[PDB]
Amino acid sequence: QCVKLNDGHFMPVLGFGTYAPPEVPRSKALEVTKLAIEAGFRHIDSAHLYNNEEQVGLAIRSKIADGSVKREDIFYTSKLWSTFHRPELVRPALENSLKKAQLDYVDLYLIHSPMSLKPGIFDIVDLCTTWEAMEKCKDAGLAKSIGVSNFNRRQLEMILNKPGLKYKPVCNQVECHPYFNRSKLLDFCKSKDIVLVAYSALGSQRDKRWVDPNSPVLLEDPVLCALAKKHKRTPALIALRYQLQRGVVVLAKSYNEQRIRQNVQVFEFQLTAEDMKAIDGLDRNLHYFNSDSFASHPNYPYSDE
Ligand SMILES: NC(=O)c1ccc[n+]([C@@H]2O[C@H](COP(=O)([O-])OP(=O)(O)OC[C@H]3O[C@@H](n4cnc5c(N)ncnc54)[C@H](OP(=O)(O)O)[C@@H]3O)[C@@H](O)[C@H]2O)c1
Ligand SMILES: O=C(O)[C@@H]1CCCN(S(=O)(=O)c2ccc3ccccc3c2)C1
Repeated sequence: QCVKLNDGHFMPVLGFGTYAPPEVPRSKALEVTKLAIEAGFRHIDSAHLYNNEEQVGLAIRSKIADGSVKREDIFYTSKLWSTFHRPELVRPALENSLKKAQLDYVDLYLIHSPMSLKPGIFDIVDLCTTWEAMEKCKDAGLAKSIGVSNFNRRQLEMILNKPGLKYKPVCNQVECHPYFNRSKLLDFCKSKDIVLVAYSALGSQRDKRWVDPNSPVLLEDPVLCALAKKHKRTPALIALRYQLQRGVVVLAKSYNEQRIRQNVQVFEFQLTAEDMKAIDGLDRNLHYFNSDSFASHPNYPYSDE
């Protein structure tokens, strides 16, 4: 189960999310990534931010070297950090991510966020010049596909309307779940053959640096719980399955053996139209990442409602 991107490459519709907070040792990323691939995840999501590209690359290479998968059955993503928006900085950051991971190429490179930062407080950078630079990475074969993350609709339109555009973004990876379902943005992405990829699809890690602990816990929601009991699955599985039936590619982070295996069960059952409607009724503009440290950035994405 893959979707065709708008540049003719294929992305598997379920991905493994690799971020863990700095309190978790680096070494854990190697082990869970292996477990992920072993349970059947073929889409692995990382970034320069995560400080785990070496372990995620090792895990991938190890599962190739033990014969379980070829390179080409793995879809590996990484992301350009926000200090590296000036265009001359883009290929070197990708080359850097490739060497940490000890791979020849990434299946996908994303701009991690539109909120540019001084290299190395906010920066002002024409993100069309960043994008041109992402295109040259694809033309060089350093990334199979290129995309954006944390763009709102108007920020997407800016790239799509660029003079001399060579490659549209293949996807926009944004926060997306039953409390913040992004359906207007999803409709716009669909009208342009851009894949929406959902992060914090299970309600996020609730890290105190960015998430108010008073916020409702997505996986305690009573409608997801009732649906879980109706289907004899789990609330995580319902949140995951909702995204696939809306045409959304979904990430799922877990560092626990049993949850990793449970999550691939999303392929084994269906929700009804009435189920999908009950879930669409939970939407309440709740973006779990909600911090003073970005909220007044000039290109804050949630300034467009
Ligand atoms: N582009 C961006 O700016 C951005 C932002 C956020 C995240 N991401 C990407 O998205 C990935 C996923 O999002 P996320 O990190 O926010 O976490 P998430 O996918 O919402 O997961 C939330 C928590 O759910 C738990 N979980 C997973 N499966 C479960 C299950 N079956 N039952 C109950 N708990 C379960 C995990 O805890 P356990 O580990 O204990 O199982 C995890 O800490 C990230 O790791 C990263 O790759 C990108
Ligand atoms: O990609 C991930 O998993 C990271 C998790 C923790 C930090 N973030 S991040 O790039 O600093 C970040 C922080 C705050 C944000 C607020 C609104 C939207 C995106 C954000 C990304 C991404």
